[PDB]
Amino acid sequence: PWSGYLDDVSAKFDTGVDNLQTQVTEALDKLAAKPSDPALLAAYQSKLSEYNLYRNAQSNTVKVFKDIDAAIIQNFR
Amino acid sequence: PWSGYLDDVSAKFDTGVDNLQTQVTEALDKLAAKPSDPALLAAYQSKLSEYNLYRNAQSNTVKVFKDIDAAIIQNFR
Amino acid sequence: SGYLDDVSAKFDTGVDNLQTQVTEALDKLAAKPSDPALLAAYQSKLSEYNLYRNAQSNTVKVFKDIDAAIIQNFR
Amino acid sequence: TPWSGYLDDNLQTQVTEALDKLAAKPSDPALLAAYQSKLSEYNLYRNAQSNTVKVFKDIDAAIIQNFR
Amino acid sequence: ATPWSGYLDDVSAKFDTGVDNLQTQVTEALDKLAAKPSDPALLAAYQSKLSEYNLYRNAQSNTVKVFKDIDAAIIQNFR
Amino acid sequence: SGYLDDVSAKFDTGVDNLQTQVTEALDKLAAKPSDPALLAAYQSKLSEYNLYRNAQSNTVKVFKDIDAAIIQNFR
Amino acid sequence: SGYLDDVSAKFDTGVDNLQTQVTEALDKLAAKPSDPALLAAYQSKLSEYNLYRNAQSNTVKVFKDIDAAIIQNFR
Amino acid sequence: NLQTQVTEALDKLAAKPSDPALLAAYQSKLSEYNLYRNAQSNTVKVFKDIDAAIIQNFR
Amino acid sequence: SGYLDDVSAKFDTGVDNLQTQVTEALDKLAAKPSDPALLAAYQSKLSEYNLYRNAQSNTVKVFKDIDAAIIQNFR
Amino acid sequence: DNLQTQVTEALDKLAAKPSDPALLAAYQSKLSEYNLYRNAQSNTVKVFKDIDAAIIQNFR
Amino acid sequence: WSGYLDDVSAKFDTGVDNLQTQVTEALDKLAAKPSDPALLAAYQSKLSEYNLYRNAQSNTVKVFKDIDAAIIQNFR
Amino acid sequence: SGYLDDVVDNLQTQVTEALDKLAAKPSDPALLAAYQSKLSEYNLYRNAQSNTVKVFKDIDAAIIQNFR
Amino acid sequence: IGQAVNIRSMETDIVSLDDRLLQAFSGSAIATAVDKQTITNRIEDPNLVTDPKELAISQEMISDYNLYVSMVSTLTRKGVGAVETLLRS
Amino acid sequence: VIGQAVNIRSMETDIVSLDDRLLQAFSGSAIATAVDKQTITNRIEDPNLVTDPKELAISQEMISDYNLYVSMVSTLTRKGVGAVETLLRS
Amino acid sequence: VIGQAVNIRSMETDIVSLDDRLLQAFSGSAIATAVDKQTITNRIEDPNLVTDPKELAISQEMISDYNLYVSMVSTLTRKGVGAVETLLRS
Amino acid sequence: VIGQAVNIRSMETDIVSLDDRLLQAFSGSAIATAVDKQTITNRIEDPNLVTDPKELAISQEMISDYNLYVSMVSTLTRKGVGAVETLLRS
Amino acid sequence: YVDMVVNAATMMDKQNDGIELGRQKIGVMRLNNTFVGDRTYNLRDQKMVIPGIATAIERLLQGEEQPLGNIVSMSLQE
Amino acid sequence: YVDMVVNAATMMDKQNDGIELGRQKIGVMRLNNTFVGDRTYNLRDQKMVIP
Repeated sequence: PWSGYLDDVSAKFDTGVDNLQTQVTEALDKLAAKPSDPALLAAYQSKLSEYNLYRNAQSNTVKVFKDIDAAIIQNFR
Repeated sequence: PWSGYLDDVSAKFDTGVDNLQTQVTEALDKLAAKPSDPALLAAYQSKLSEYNLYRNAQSNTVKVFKDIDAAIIQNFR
Repeated sequence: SGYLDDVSAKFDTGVDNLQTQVTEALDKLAAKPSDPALLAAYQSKLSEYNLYRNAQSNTVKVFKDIDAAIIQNFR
Repeated sequence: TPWSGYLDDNLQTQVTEALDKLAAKPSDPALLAAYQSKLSEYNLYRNAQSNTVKVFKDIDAAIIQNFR
Repeated sequence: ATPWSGYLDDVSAKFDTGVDNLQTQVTEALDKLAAKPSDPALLAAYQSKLSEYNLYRNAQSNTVKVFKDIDAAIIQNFR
Repeated sequence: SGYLDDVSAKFDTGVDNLQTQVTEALDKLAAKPSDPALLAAYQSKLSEYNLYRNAQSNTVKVFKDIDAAIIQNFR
Repeated sequence: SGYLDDVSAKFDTGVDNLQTQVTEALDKLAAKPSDPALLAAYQSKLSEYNLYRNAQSNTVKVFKDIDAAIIQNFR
Repeated sequence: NLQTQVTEALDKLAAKPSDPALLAAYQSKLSEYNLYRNAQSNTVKVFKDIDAAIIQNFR
Repeated sequence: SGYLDDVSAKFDTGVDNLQTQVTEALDKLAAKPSDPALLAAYQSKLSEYNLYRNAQSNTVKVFKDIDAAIIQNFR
Repeated sequence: DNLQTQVTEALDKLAAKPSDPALLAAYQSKLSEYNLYRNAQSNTVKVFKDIDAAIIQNFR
Repeated sequence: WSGYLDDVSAKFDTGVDNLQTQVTEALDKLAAKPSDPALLAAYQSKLSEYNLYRNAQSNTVKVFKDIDAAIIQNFR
Repeated sequence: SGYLDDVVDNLQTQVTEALDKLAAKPSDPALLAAYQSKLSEYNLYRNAQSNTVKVFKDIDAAIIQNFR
Repeated sequence: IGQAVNIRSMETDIVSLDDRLLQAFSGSAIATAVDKQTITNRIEDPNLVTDPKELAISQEMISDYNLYVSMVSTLTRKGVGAVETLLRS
Repeated sequence: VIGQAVNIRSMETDIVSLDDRLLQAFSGSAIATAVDKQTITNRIEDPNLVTDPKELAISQEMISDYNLYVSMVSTLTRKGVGAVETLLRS
Repeated sequence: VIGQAVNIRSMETDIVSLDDRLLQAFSGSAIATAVDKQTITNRIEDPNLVTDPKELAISQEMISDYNLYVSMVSTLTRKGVGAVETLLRS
Repeated sequence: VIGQAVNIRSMETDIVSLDDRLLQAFSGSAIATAVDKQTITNRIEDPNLVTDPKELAISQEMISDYNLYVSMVSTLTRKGVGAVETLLRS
Repeated sequence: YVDMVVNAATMMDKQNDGIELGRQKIGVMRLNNTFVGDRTYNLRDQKMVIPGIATAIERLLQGEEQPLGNIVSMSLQE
Repeated sequence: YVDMVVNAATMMDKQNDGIELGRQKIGVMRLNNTFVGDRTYNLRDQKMVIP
């Protein structure tokens, strides 16, 4: 078991949004029972949007460091 | 059977609304026998509109999770 | 068959039956294009088929690159 | 090769494991986010290695060719 | 203590030469694809086979090249 | 004519009538641009033609690389 | 030590604090991934980093090749 | 020879650069021509290096 | 003169008027940006011009490479 | 020195308006031709004087 | 006191008389009122023109360094 | 140097100065574009010098060997 | 496909030294002449210069030719090099 | 780790002539070499070995070691005969 | 700055034979080299060092310095041997 | 094609002694060499010929043939002079 | 005798790479006590599925690498 | 004797890589006190599921 650096960059986001990963599935499990409640719709719109942004920013950030590292390693020649 | 994450997020709504998928048909075939009874009309209105919201919210949720996945898979390359 | 064929076949073995399910659902829908319950199922199945093929292709490409970059160094 | 008489693999398994988890449910965002990182690190590792092994070959060859 | 000599399969390789499976399969897969260029199940297969054929052919060429440079460098060392 | 011409012509013969089907269906559509039957018929043909041309060109490209990489090692 | 480390260091004494700032901005953003005020700052800092590291590495490569040429002409 | 075939494919293309059928034909012709020229030049060089090496050997 | 100039000029003579068909169709459109027949006319001319220039450049590039690879073997 | 002059003319016209595609298209060609010319000349000069040096080394 | 690749860069820098300042000016004006379409339309042109200027300059100096290095290699 | 012992400025200075200025702000296009051409001209100068020194020494070695 | 082989080619007894030369020289000059010809007409044929399975063969043929001529040259030079030292000394 | 052997005892020098020790050294070297060349060739053809990143990283080392070994032997033998030329011809 | 040490008066009232001067030079060089090769290999193996820009930028300098040092020692040695050959060789 | 001429009849001479056979072989080679060198120089500076693949493919051969021919004449001349020197020294 | 034996045997072994042993066979098996196909029971509240033997077995074996043996409730050729 | 033993041993080993013996077996296990499948129950305002 060996954590690299990219793993740490990712985990920074996971340990940032401490509970959002549960809140999304719990708000879904509320809503699916009674889809017509405005309070529940208003809640789930928010938590879903947040979860989208979080996963997107995480993946872009990992890609940029992957591209810096490769560009350095190509100069070892 | 085999079932992906999206299939799961879909089935959550099915198993959420226990019986509505039947009730809209039984209310319909009661009403069709006697279109002029207020007590049948007033029920059918609420059941049909609940079924409507149900299908819409299900389809939009599956669409959003698809697009989060496609966004991540675009970065493997 | 090499190692790429094996990587490729891992996806095809991981999804038990999707290639069949998607076709069947298509045939059920084509008979009755207007039943919401036939329609919602097909939406999900087709959506998953899409992702499966995309991931499968991008992975093979990455492994190819790692190999060609090694083989450049033999000489 | 050892200098005669002188006193004085996990990443591969980790990538294999993550691939096997992902292949079972290609639509899980958490399995995707994990695999992306494992594959990126493995790629960088293999490249840095093979470049270094060439650099040492070419130094030994230059030494021999200097006296040859 | 010394490592073992090994033992030599002198006859086998030179007459093991013969039509490779790999080229045969590449040409067969291409002929299947060209019949229906839009089937994803066939495209997925051909991507993989063509890739493997690319790697194999390069690895082989670079190896022949290395083995013959050694011999040219020996002869040029003695003349 | 070399080997690359052969690889191209395998696609040309693999699709029998597509080029003329496309040319035809376009002229039927252009005669009555507002008929849904003709529109539906045309979309599929043009899509097929697009994929055909792309696959053909990418394959010729790959083979050129394998050949140039071998020829480089004659020296 | 050496001159190529002197060249490498002439960058790191040039960008006083960037190496810290980037990680600090990352921690803030990770705390609230959806604040546009944070996002806008991180984009800048990350770009300035990417450029600094590329310019450094290519310069070290060039001075290495100048010295490797001279040490061959010693012969 | 190949020289003329390539020259003529070019002349037909430049008449209508937007025709896919012409483009596909040209890609193929220009590719084969490129490979031919390279292979020829490398072989010529190899034979001349051998010839020179013999003289350098007895010199 | 030179040979790459002949290759490049062969396109210019292949398309007789295009370099100033574009400039004229632009001058016409700029007078009445909202006329759909003018918009539809301009779209095709500008597309044609785009392709013309791309093909012209890439061909000169390929011929350059073939010449440089031959001249490399004079030594 | 004709092909030396042509390239410096082309460069001035281009530098006057770096975004004009007709000028760019012309300059690409002129620069490529000049680039091949220089290499060919230098390589043959080298060959011609390596032959003289090998003659002298033969009797030396 | 300078070489010939500086003469070649300076032919661009004196060729596009003023663009180098015009860009900064345009940005100073747009920053004050981002929602103005006339300013936006002007800035798009200046920024694109500047992007091409810099690319053409750098690729030309690269090519002349490749010619020179090849001639020097033959001094052997 | 500040020193003369009784009995303009060169590319070596100009490069060191342009690198020094650049390293203060690695992301300014004017400075980058000013530095590319100085690093290129310094690379060319420093190759051409060494190659010709090498030619003059091989000439003198051949003379001494010819009279051995 | 049109192929021929000459079978009864060589005599294996002990034989005068003068003719072992002629027979070696002639057999070698023949082999190299035909080898070189086949190389060149493999390059001129468009169906062979563009097939990746054929190019891999031409690469081997070229290299084998290079090595064979390098070795015949080297050993002949050392052969006359022996005689000239024994005689001068 | 699949199959391995080693030779534990070397024969006493008191019973072996000077030229036997040479024949015996030469033969052993010539065989270990032909066996390495063959091994590499076979690795390049097994499609599993030629397309797996793990296995290629091994093939690259094997070919670099073969190259250095043969360059070493071919250099030291040339120095060895050059000594004999220097003493006898001179 | 870590563990610095310097010898003083190295030649002030004692002088080594050339026989020993060569031997000390050889030993002090050979061990430094072998330790630098191990350091590089270890910096490549550790997953946390091959994935961080700060650590890669350090490793590029180590590889560059190793390559330049070994090339300079080899060239000077060859050139110095040549002079003794030109002296002794009749 | 345009403005082209050929000399039909060569002038002729008697050849009666080894002296004249030698001067004749010398003069025959000198001129062929000068002509070849000039031809190549022109082919390197007509811009229709420097930049066309078909013409470059020819110039390559002309350069090679020149190199080989002059190297042969040099070698055989030096061998002949060395044989004379060896016999007279002996 | 030794040379002939070694050569002959090596060629026999190589040529037998063109022969094939693994001819497939087809068994047709009628079920006596149950329906072959899978079934779905649309409970008024829930849809529930009972898979068929074919589905169950395929899902069980899918992706296996090793042989089977000992189903429970010359040597070179074998 | 030694040269024969060492060679035959090494070759037998290399050949045995082709032999495979870890063959799988199948066992059917009936349940006597519980249902095989997953079960779902509705609570006050949410579902409960037992695997």
